Amino acid sequence: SNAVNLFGQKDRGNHVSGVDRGKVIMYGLSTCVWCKKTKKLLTDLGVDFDYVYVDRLEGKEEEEAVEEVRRFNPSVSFPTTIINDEKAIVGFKEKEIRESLGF
Amino acid sequence: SNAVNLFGQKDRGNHVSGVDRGKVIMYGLSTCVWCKKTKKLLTDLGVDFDYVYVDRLEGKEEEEAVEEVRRFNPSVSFPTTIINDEKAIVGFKEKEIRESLGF
Amino acid sequence: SNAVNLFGQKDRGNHVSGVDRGKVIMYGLSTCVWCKKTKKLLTDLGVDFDYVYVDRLEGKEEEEAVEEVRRFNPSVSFPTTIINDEKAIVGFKEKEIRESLGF
Amino acid sequence: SNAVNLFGQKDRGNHVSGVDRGKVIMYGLSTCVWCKKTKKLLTDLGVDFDYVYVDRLEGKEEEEAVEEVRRFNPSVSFPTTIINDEKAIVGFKEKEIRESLGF
Repeated sequence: SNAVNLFGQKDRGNHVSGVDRGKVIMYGLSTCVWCKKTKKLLTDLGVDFDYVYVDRLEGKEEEEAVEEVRRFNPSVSFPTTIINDEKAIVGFKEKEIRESLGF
Repeated sequence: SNAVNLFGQKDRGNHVSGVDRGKVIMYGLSTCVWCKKTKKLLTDLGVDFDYVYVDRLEGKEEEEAVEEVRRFNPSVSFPTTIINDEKAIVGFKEKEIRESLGF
Repeated sequence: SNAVNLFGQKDRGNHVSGVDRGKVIMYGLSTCVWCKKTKKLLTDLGVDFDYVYVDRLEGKEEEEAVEEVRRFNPSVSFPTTIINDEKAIVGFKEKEIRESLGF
Repeated sequence: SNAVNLFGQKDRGNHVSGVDRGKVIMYGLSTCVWCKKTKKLLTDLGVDFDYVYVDRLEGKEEEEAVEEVRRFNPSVSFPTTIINDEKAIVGFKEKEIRESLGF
């Protein structure tokens, strides 16, 4: 599924038709090559995951997304992929992502 | 406004928090006197609403907004204020706006 | 005076050799034409003012700047010029800025 | 990392909070094994420091960093760890790093 902002731009997606590996969420930017490469890895692993484009959010939603990223990644950098509310992976780290997800 | 967001995007509109009387979206243009007057009235009525400056959207998104307006307003003029994508007010028509919002 | 971030980029200036009009601070982005035009207006009025480029800040400083902007301007848009901790002006609004500053 | 900040900038370095033993800046390069080893040691020593990847800076800023390194290290190699722009350690030299930081 996906959601748009007020301006019609996609700001979130939730892929929930593959393999359940619990809560997996990638915070990214809509203009971020490495974020797109991380999304492609998650897609190619077949895992359920959500993604958020923080630069497409507004108001309290944008505030809340940044605070979530900062909690797990004080740099507030992208992508930040949070796995099972426990493990945060900053950047496109291919081996680390696949291993953390059980591959 | 000529202000930009954190991410450098021009002012495309906004959400004004208030009393939920439906999903209310004012489609307008960034310079348009009747749009400004309609936005101020909605603001003065305290209703939850969004306003969108169609001229500031990216092309594809502008089309989606146009089409949405066209459903209620075959001439495609601004402002057009749409409630729950079910009913609409064309122009600065204060008594129609109040009645359609349930005041 | 001015300050740089860790990467050597100017992130703040304080002009304090002209006319004291109290605390005047412009929050802007380093890449923002209207922010630069606002800075030029403040310079041309001869008033003491500070400016901050929020996109050049890091860590807690960036967090604190955004929170200050949000307090006065929930949109978190730029420029936001805060005059005497009381009056916030969003965007390049030439007449409003000069009048608020006593011209 | 390949992560970018909110504003889309590549990882140019960072501030690691710790015990203030002076203004400590490690000038390094984004790929450099000895730089990584030196950053990990500083991290393990719990000292407040910054690290900067000179190769990721804009040109003028890269020059300022180079010159700063050149003052302590006429060959201009990385890492060079500078304390209060007064003394420096060239390379991954653990005992020199500890002694120069006052441990």
